[PDB]
Amino acid sequence: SKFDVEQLLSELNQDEKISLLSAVDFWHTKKIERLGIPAVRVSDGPNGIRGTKFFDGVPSGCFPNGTGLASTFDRDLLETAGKLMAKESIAKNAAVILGPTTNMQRGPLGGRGFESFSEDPYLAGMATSSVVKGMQGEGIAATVKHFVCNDLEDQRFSSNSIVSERALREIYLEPFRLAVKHANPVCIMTAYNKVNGEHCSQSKKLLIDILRDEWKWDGMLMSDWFGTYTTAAAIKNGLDIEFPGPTRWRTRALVSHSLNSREQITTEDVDDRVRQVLKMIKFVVDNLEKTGIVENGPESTSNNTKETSDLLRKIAADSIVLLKNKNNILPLKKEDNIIVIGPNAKAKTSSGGGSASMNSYYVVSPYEGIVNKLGKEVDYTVGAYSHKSIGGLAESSLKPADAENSGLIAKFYSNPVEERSDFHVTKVNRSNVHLFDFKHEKVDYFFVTLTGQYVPQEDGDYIFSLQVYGSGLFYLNDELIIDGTKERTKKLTLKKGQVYNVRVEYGSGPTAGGFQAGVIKAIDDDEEIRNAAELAAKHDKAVLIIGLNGEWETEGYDRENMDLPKRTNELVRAVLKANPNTVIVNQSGTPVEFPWLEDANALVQAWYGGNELGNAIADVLYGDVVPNGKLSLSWPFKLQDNPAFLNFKTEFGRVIYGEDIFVGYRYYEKLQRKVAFPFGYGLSYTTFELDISDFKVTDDKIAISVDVKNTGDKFAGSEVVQVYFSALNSKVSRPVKELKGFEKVHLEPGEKKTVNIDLELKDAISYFNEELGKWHVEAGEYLVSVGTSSDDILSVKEFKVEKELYWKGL
Amino acid sequence: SKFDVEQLLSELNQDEKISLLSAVDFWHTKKIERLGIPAVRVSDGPNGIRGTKFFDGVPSGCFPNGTGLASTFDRDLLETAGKLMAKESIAKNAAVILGPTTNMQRGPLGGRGFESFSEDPYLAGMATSSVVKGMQGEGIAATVKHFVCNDLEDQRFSSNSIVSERALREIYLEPFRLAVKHANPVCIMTAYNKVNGEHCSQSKKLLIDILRDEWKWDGMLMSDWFGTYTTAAAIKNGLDIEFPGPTRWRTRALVSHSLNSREQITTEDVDDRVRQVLKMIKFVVDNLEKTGIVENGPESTSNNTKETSDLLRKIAADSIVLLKNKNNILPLKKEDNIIVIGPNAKAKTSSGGGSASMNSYYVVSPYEGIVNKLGKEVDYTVGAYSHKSIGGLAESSLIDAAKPADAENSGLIAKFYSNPVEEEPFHVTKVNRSNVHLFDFKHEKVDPKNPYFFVTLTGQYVPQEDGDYIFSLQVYGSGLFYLNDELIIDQKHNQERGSFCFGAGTKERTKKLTLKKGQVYNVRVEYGSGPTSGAGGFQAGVIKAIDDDEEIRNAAELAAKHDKAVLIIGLNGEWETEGYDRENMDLPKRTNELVRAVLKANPNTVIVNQSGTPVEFPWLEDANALVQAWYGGNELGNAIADVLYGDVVPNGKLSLSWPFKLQDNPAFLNFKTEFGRVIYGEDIFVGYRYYEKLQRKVAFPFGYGLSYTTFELDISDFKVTDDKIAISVDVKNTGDKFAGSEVVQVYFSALNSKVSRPVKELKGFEKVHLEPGEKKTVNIDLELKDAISYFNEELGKWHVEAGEYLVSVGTSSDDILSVKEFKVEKELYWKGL
Repeated sequence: SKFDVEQLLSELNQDEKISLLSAVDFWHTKKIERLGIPAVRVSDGPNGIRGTKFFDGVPSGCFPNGTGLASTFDRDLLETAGKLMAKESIAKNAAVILGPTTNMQRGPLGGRGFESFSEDPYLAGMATSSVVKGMQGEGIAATVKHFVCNDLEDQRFSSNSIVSERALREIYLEPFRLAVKHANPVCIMTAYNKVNGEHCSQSKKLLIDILRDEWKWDGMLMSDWFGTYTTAAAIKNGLDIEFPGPTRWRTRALVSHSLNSREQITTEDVDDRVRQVLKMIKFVVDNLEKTGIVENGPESTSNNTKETSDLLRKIAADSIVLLKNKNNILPLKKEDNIIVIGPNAKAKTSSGGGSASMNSYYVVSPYEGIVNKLGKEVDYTVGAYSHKSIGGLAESSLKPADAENSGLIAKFYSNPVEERSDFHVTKVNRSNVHLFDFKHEKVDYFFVTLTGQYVPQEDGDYIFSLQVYGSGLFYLNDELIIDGTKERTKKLTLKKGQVYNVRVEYGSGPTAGGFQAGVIKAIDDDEEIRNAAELAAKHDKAVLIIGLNGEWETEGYDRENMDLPKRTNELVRAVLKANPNTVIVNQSGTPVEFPWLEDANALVQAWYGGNELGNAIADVLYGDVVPNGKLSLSWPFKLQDNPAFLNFKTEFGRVIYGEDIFVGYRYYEKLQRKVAFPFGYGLSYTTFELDISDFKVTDDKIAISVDVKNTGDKFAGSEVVQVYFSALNSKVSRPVKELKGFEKVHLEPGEKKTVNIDLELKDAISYFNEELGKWHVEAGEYLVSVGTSSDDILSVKEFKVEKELYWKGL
Repeated sequence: SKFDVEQLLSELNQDEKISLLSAVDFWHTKKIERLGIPAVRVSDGPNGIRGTKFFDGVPSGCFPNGTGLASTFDRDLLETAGKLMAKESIAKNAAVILGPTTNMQRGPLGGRGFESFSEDPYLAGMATSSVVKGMQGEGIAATVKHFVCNDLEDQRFSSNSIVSERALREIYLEPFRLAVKHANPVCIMTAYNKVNGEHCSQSKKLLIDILRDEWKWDGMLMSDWFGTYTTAAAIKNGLDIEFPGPTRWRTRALVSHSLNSREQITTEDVDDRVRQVLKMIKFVVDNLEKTGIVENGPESTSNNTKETSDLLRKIAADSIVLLKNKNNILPLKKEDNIIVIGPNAKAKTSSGGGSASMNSYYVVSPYEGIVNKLGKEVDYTVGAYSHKSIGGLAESSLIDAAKPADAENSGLIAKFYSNPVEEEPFHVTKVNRSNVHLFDFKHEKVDPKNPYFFVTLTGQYVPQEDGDYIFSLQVYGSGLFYLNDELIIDQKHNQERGSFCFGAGTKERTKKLTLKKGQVYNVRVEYGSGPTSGAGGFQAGVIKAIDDDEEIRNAAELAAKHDKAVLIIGLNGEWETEGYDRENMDLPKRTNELVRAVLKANPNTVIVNQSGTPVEFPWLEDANALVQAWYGGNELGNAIADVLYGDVVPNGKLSLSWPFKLQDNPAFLNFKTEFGRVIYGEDIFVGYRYYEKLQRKVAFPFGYGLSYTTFELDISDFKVTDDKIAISVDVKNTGDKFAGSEVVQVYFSALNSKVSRPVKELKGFEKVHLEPGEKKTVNIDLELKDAISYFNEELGKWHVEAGEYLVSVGTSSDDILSVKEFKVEKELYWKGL
């Protein structure tokens, strides 16, 4: 190693020390050439590596979203995914990934519920631990986020999560505990919200008492972006580095003046934070030979290979959960006469919105995956629209027809169209132009002239669209058609083949920024539903693709309800009536109500599948991948059944975690409230059976062997063995049972394997004793329940525990 | 009138509100043109108005220093001083003055002890209050400072004044209480320091619970400069405006992010601070017709007039305190044969150092004063030097030693560059004063957040004597001193920290050279500002080396050959300055040896001492005539003449105890910031309250001063109502030659209190002018609660205790001439004003 933390700490002067406590820009820590300390690049996010730009982003591999990844219940595969994320990161020259995410879906409506793993803390913690192992094994630093209780988006910079120490310990801190214990993440990012009255990013209890004194974790803490709220407290209380730069709270003047005036912090506080930042740079520098990361290096698409594609396709396929399949409707045969219908059928809903999304090398739509599978054109009808806003203009705009004449051209200007006599130019491929992290020499106010030609493909009405932050004007054929803002629309009649001129005059956010101009073919909503029904009736099978998208589920706001959008439900009822052998494929990051569920004979949950989403869906539907995912989340019938129904809004600045330890399936089992599909549920195209085949308990370990067998005679497949524990005679209220182990096993038809699950008792059966402030292994009788979902328990074993244990730590 | 606080507060958007919460620059608040809110200019200081810059500043009227002003014991005159200060402030187009200063000399060694009024809170309060009424009666806003307990300089940004509530109330808050009650200052400035663990500038206790809730004062609080230490707690806890700009703690991002994240503050807190700023603005706006202040106006010398000069001379003459006068050495007569001797005789020591200082119209030295008096040359010898550092170079140099010692050719030329010497200068100035003070230096090419620049200082120096000269260099930043393009002084390599620049810059470095009379020498100083390593500054000096033993000999022998020696000694604005405290109470260098030898040679010597706070006079027993002149401003030397010659009959009384020795003082062991703190161990026993309680004799007691006449007084009426005390005092000038003023001092004592009290406390005073044989009756009226209360720290209230009380009337704290007793039947507890 050429990197010595303590030596450096002893050589840095005070100004240099202060300069290490904030990032330079959105993505980079501070270079100190004098001492051989490089700038380190970080990059979002948990489902693929975006790089240093949103607008004009270098393309990258988008992975399935977190709740889909967790539904694999496959540690090895999750490790493989983190290794591939590392390779994706190296290709962007980012030494640290801002992921994975592991907040908790205590209710279903969280705007970032798609982005984390699981309502279960053991599944969330092992998924986290597995991704981090895979990232860090390649020499790339993980950042587990957001610590802690950032479990909804509403007013997140100020929201006070008010939560008991028992629920804080057992549910919210637990996946971080597990990640730390098993994977040692190099970084953790603090949340935006408060916990019990105190912003996480200056909470000594969280940042120091727990992470440092109790858990002995020696990583680096960074703020979420702008999630610092004081100068001195955050430094005293354990926040190692403020992002993004340029610093707001930690200028040289603010910090040294606090030091020199004996206001709250000491030079020792500052050194403690600089020391953690140096340990993080030490990991990066020690790994440079292995990763090849170039300081301030170029960003490329070099990881866009067949190997990456096939692995993304596998990870997406195994994420998929088969929820219903009556009458052997699935698998489809390639000779089936089918029509594909639905608002998501030709959509590319690769991810949810915001920080975790990106510019992909490509996304295969579900329709394209089915055309690719069948090797021919497939009958289609859209059925219904379900977009939140109109986009699609850049994606369908331009003589030549080239894939390089494709889109719009953006020409940036110093002054307005209203006053220019007669600096940056960019080929725009997506209608949502997101200028937040945009930078140029001639900018801090700037203006944009967005141009191209649009050619309608059908005769009739088209609805043109524009949204801005916060100035623009939309021109078609040099006539003004449309004057953060609401969506404003103009409907106009056009003609197939005819070329129109699109011109958007935009002014920057002070007039950061952003805008979207879109267009869509208008339809008759009633007629298109009748048409899909009529068509579905005339085919053997229909495949109906529905769901939400990255505008309904997005960082920045929570969902208002659990409904499917617009006329989706009406569409589905009409199609099911016209053809009962319709398979429904749903894309969403979190649950949606299916009111017609009783009539749906085949139903597949695909999540948001990333670049290969549509091929993975085709793989499952045709049986080339046998469905093998299980729900990482409870799927209640109705929003009102959920434990957080009444407290999932920031009100008077707070959110009371009223259900306490009873989150997700812990709530439903305790109430005996029936759900549409429970935690851990998923079907296959084959049948399995299992039995505990050996069992052994000591004073400190539990060892379980489980034989699993594929009893079908046609498909090979994987089953997920899930191991739950129950206290049968505790003095303390607990959930009916708790997931503490799982193993995934692949089995040829007729094949049998034995899997082994070994755990310390303290891992299996502790609850957090709030009054004593300690975890407790309580003497008494316990049950281990082994099954293939939280309900489908197939084999059980009773055992006694005589030796008590109180513990803290890992 | 058309300026409506609540209307404007309703119309400002959030960004404009935040912009009002800090100053734009060192001296102005935020213009909000669309609402007709102008930039208000504020200026230092408590003893005259500096204007907008230290370096190259516009000349001004310097008054005598606070301790001098308080020594007049004259409310009318002090109120008249405030009016003249306002007129001065109008000439600089400053609508707000940053003064009076009224921290407390709990010990003698405070760097800014000169700057405040008195160790007695009654005198400190009544002086403050008089000066504020003077200023505000002319429509110029006062800023009483520094609230509170900024009573030494050492580590003042972090210093924790640890003080009981009773002492805090009776001594340190008290002059503020009295100022608010009688004068209603428009503003108050918060101190740099902490009080019982909390920075004054974010102390809810001080800034809200006491200022607002209990006293109901409604002015505006401003921080001392850079003395804000948080974003949200300072806003929540009552600090209305942060100075200087550009804002550190209160950018739109820090404030709006705090608000939007529900960190500490709400919009209501921000509105409460903005409201108070608006009220200060409204005072300035509603007085613009009367004052004629012009927004961002020019700064003039238009008040440099005879009327101003006469007033300053009078104010200075009445501050002087006659301390000893045996054998009628004084008044001096025109036909006395005299020599003037001493380090301060030709000195211009008009003020103490720091933010109270300024560039003067002129200063009349004591020597010049005695010369103006007689209308003829006066014999003189220096006797000894007592400078702390060597300046005097810009003052005695020329730009081109070929052309005459012109206005335009006298001094040095300073060129300012963006890069070091090793391009056209962005700024060029003619320097007259050796101390180049860059703290508020302003320029388009200078980043206020990182004042990075270089100075090339040049000119020519011609010595008027053969011999050794001692050149000198002092910096904050970096500098090289070349003489004839050869390096003579290095202040670039291995700097040591010393006294220069409020104790932040370098120890003085020097160079002894032998020079030839009339020979022309090229002075070149190359200087790098602070960030080169605020802007800071530097001083290049030169002085004539003298043989110390020899000069003492020469002074002694000369004194023997005259009827009378006039020996002028003391300290100056470098020994006594903002930024650091004095190390000891000693007169500097060889002063005391000079004095001893001069007194032995001619016991008919009058010693005149210039200091802001006490010095040990170890030869005292042998000094038969002794005058305390303080620092007397522009007219200091004409005022000293006036008093020496009996054109003004000495009428000052000491505003401070003057103990024999440093170790006698209450704060001997706790006048330093140690582990960030200062424990106020003497509690309420400060100044004369201490010496009297210990029965410890001092060289001169609080309230003491002599006249060239004698006086006698009687209490001729004394009445107590349930509510008020009425005292009449007959004062007679019982001499036959000189008219003069006597200062009647009224003290009270609680005789059987349950609580330890001081032996007695000053609660009233009147100054009365009497022709020989004349008699007058002065009337003193006062409310009981403000005369005999103590603060009951356990109950958290002031307490008029039942029992017997004594009133003492005299002409000093140690010269009581008449007493009366009264009984209080019923106790009262009270809070507020």
